[PDB]
Amino acid sequence: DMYIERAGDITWEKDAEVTGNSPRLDVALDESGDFSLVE
Amino acid sequence: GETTDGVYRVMTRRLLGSTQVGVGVMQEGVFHTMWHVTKGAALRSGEGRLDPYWGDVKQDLVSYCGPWKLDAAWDGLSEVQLLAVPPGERAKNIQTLPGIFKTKDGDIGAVALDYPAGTSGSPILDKCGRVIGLYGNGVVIKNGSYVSAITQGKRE
Ligand SMILES: CN(C)Cc1cc(CNc2cc(Cl)cc(C(=O)NC(C)(C)CO)c2)ccc1O
Repeated sequence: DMYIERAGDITWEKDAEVTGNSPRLDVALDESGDFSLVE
Repeated sequence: GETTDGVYRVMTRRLLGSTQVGVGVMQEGVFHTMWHVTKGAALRSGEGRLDPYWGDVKQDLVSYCGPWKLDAAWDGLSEVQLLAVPPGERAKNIQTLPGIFKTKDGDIGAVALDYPAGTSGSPILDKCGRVIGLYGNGVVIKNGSYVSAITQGKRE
């Protein structure tokens, strides 16, 4: 039996940690909502 | 119970201790999360109950108490922020330039940040603070790195 707990406001924070790359990936989406890497 | 706008944890007592199975967004009195977080189950908020209203397994989305309300879209250019809510850790804005999922039905923005499954449903924000989608449906590639679609629903 699941319950929710408030974690924060939804705001853009000026000077947040900046990280991660931006890959362009070929993918498929199946009926079950599963994404798969084509290449 | 709590109907305030904001980002929430979704918790269960069905596993060891209190476990975080994911995250979602309360906006205009509707709760927004990923289908694979709740599998469409009812949610407690205080002695408040939230009942499912809309959902689709293929989109991996679900709304509670009302129709899907989040309608903003990635512009395809600008940096975004993942408002990560990791299990047992404070909400933390992470800023990134999305990549792309190329699909036979068109292209979707993708966020390449490595958080554990319980972060599923954390919101992705534009610079006006609007939610452009939820993080937690995607692919694991190469070394075990995660890339999530920017998953957005449709407002009527
Ligand atoms: C239609 N289904 C496919 C939806 C679906 C989604 C999940 C969640 N998947 C997930 C989410 C996140 Cl935010 C992270 C990770 C992960 O593996 N991260 C690391 C860093 C690689 C290791 O911790 C996985 C689960 C079962 C499901 O059916």
